[PDB]
Amino acid sequence: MILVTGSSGQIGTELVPYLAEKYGKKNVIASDIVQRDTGGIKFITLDVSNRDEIDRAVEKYSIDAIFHLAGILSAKGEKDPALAYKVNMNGTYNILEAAKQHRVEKVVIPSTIGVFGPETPKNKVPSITITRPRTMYGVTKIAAELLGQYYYEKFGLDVRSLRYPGIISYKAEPTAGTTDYAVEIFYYAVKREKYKCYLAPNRALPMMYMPDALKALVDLYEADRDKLVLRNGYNVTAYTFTPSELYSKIKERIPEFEIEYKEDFRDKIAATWPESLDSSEASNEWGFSIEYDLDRTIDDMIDHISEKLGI
Amino acid sequence: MILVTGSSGQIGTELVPYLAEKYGKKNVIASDIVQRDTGGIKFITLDVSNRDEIDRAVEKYSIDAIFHLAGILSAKGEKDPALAYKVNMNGTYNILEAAKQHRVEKVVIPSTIGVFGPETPKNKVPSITITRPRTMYGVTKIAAELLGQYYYEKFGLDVRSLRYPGIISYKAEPTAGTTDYAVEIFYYAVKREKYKCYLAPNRALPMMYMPDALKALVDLYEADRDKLVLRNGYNVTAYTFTPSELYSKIKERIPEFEIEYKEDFRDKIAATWPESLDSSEASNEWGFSIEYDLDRTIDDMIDHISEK
Ligand SMILES: NC(=O)c1ccc[n+]([C@@H]2O[C@H](COP(=O)([O-])OP(=O)(O)OC[C@H]3O[C@@H](n4cnc5c(N)ncnc54)[C@H](O)[C@@H]3O)[C@@H](O)[C@H]2O)c1
Ligand SMILES: NC(=O)c1ccc[n+]([C@@H]2O[C@H](COP(=O)([O-])OP(=O)(O)OC[C@H]3O[C@@H](n4cnc5c(N)ncnc54)[C@H](O)[C@@H]3O)[C@@H](O)[C@H]2O)c1
Repeated sequence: MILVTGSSGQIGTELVPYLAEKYGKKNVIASDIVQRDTGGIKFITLDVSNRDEIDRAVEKYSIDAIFHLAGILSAKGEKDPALAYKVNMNGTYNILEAAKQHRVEKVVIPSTIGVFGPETPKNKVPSITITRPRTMYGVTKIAAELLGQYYYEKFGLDVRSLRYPGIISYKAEPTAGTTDYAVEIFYYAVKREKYKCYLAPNRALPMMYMPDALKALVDLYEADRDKLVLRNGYNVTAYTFTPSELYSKIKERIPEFEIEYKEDFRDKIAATWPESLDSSEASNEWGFSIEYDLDRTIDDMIDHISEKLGI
Repeated sequence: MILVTGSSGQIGTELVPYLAEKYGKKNVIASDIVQRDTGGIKFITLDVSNRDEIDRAVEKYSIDAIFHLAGILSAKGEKDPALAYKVNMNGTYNILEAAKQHRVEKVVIPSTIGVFGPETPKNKVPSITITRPRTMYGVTKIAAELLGQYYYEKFGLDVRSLRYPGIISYKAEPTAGTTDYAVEIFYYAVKREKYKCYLAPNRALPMMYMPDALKALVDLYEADRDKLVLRNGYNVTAYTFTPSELYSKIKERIPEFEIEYKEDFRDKIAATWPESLDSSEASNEWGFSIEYDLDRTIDDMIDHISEK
């Protein structure tokens, strides 16, 4: 039995049916504080900041694995750091301790490039590097990785984690992160409208398409234990680009659309992060691989967003 | 008005009178969940894990600065990680939130070499380095440094911190800490008794004497917030030695001294930390300096422990 927390978000909306198709709708339990249609898959209300709720869910459903997605992202976290701390820090601790106290075999946590800071090298950064995040989100996430590793080394609890770069998708709309523009821009492109970008035109960041993000999280989940040396904090990425570069590439398909740059607080967050990641450890230790390069995700996004908007 | 949490500990026992001496007795307030003699200075019971208590104290005593010493150390943290997380993680968060809410203009947190892990270079480690701690204590402490820097960059709360190595002292009794062997060994030596050390004979670690530890904490506290760039995570040390090295030096003064090694979980903790630290940043930014080398610390300890 697999429990997914924070399943109503950008990733969860697709991870739940992804897990269901692979292991059976019957073996997956979706959960969040906000319910959304999960197409037949069981959904339960679960606030991760409430230890009692986690215990009850794990007990009732004899949970064997937890994909812990629940959390307040980078941007939203800066608007309410107290909320981010409660949900991300105490919530992750609750999940780890609950898993340990019960018979949960594995816990998989999606960390982020948000664990990096100004001192972190900007190009092809490895997994073991300087981690001095400057956002509440980042502090709770590096803490989660360390707590995760500690629960394995101390209690033998199989906790694994990877660091996601910006995730691009079309099924569920991102709203609380810093890399959200990479999705928003497609809507404006397909409608031939002028997109107002909140990141600087040359703000380079690592990114990846949802299909690969889902595959990576599940591949890490299924990875052989004997090769998991790093175990927590695996850098994962597909490509790096700036807003002006993505605009230009989309332009190659849709010439009648434009962009303007009006940077806000999110650009300041992005400035503290690295431009590209080295994902060699993930590939060497559990076979991480990318199937969608930039061109392929751009064309796939245009196709699906165009159908969604009735274009 | 300066508030000190965890004032009854090894550091607090000495920092309080140190503060009263420099800033006046009526300007210091001691606090802890366990009371000890404060030689007149006001003392109040305060559980840092209870946010409401912190708020009342800061409000009632018009606290302007906080030296946050309360916490669970490395060894005890491994014996009870849940307690370490509760008082260290939640406690420090409570202090920061309370400081941010009210009118607190300065908060000083004593971090530790415990924030380092196996990947951290072993020699002359600079402050900006790999920090992947493997103890619950270490996890809570690197989080403390990060939350601190965050509150400063986000809310302007003047939070500063330095990373203490093992601290040697005679005032307070040792508490079986990972580096407390450096204190216990003196009790046994002065009695000419064979000491049973729990760290490996060649387990090198950075250390420093209490007088310098106190001076460093206050020098950091008195620094002009404009001069501080690193601000949090300042590596600080006086010297590096191994148990066999300290034993040898002590034996030069007390030749009948004997020692045997029975390593335990604390040696495994120590093995994950660096051997020596580069403290250039502390010296360049707020003038960090050492006045007690290893010899003076050894002779001074022997003198005091003999007296009791
Ligand atoms: N999307 C990305 O580009 C990206 C990148 C790196 C890391 N991540 C990580 O992936 C996870 C989810 O990402 P996402 O993009 O789907 O986020 P999202 O903002 O789309 O969804 C987050 C979900 O968390 C839920 N939630 C908030 N508080 C909760 C609580 N107390 N209990 C249970 N649920 C709660 C929300 O209701 C929401 O459905 C997070 O841990 C995030 O840090 C995402
Ligand atoms: N002593 C060292 O060598 C050393 C080295 C590096 C960092 N530090 C840091 O210095 C600080 C204190 O060190 P120490 O050696 O004096 O520790 P200590 O163990 O001697 O004292 C800690 C104090 O914390 C108190 N305490 C525990 N829970 C509390 C709570 N909920 N509310 C208030 N007080 C509580 C204890 O009762 C105790 O008096 C800690 O933050 C520690 O991590 C110490």
